[PDB]
Amino acid sequence: KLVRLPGLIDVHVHLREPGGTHKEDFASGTAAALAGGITMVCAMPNTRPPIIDAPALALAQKLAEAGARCDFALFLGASSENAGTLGTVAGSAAGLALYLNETFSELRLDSVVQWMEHFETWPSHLPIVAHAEQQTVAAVLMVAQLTQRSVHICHVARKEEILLIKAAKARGLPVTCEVAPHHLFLSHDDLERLGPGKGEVRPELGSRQDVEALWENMAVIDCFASDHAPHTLEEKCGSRPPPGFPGLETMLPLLLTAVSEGRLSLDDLLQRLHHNPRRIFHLPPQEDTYVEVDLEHEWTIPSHMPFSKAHWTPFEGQKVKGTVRRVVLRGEVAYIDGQVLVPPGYGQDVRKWPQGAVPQLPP
Ligand SMILES: [Zn+2]
Repeated sequence: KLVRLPGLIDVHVHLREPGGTHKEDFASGTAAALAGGITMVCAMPNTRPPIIDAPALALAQKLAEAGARCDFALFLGASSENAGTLGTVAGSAAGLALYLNETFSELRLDSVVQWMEHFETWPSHLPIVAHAEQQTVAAVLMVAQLTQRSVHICHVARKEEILLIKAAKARGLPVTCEVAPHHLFLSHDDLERLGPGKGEVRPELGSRQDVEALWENMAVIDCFASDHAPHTLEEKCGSRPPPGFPGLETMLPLLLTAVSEGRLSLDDLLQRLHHNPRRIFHLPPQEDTYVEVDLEHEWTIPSHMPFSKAHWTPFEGQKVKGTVRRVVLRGEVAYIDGQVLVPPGYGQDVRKWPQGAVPQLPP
């Protein structure tokens, strides 16, 4: 017998629209997400143009309302210039994202006092996520303490990063975090097959000592998220290859593979993949939704996946067992074998529903 899960939530996806549409658009990557069992996504702002002001937010909102097959929320991105400007639109976004590593020209921040400015100005009741690596995690965690608010750490990938987040929680601090599936299943010993051109993720894949620390500290991980960062194989193979892994399709397969192996339970999965995203980001229920998946179908991961324009994947040749069966969204039927049945534009900004409104008390 098969099993029906809730509509699952992926809170870190790069969707390339606008300004990278040959890599993926909303329609392409919302489709990749349903063929992987995700019904709500959170879009990062490092598009071109970057989503760093109300006009670019409104532009992304209109492009996404007409192209998203599942539901979605959009991230504002913190810049050197926009601290204190975003108060009008802060509630429409998934939250504010801080790019504290790998300096995009227009998402770069010059100093920690600039990080302070955002933690002050952004309304202390809406989410804040952080692209922080290594000691930067300690640094952003400090600005959170000073400004007496929560912070969400992105793409945790190192033994010291996760250990640092565990000590921050056991001391009671309001910090949450996420782990990407490449850092959970691949390592340095998978880098001879993937080479250097397509082995590009930030943060880089680490050691099996790193991967084992993530699995041993599963109770610190709040959420899984893909870091679905799709490029073409022509781009990753060349001179300046952008880091980032296409993974909205690959994700729920491997996480389901592990559950059969004991590695973690199933309420272990839905807590990281549905309940906590709803919790942390004040996201709402998607009434009359669910995902049927099989739990014995043994397969191998292909050379690429059906729907994502990426047209490759570094999980090529991993034997999994678990497959997306059906996906159905708000009274209608979205995914059934090899094809998707909801059209570009069926999805909606969850922040424009009222139960997606983030609770706030007037102080
Ligand atoms: Zn990312």
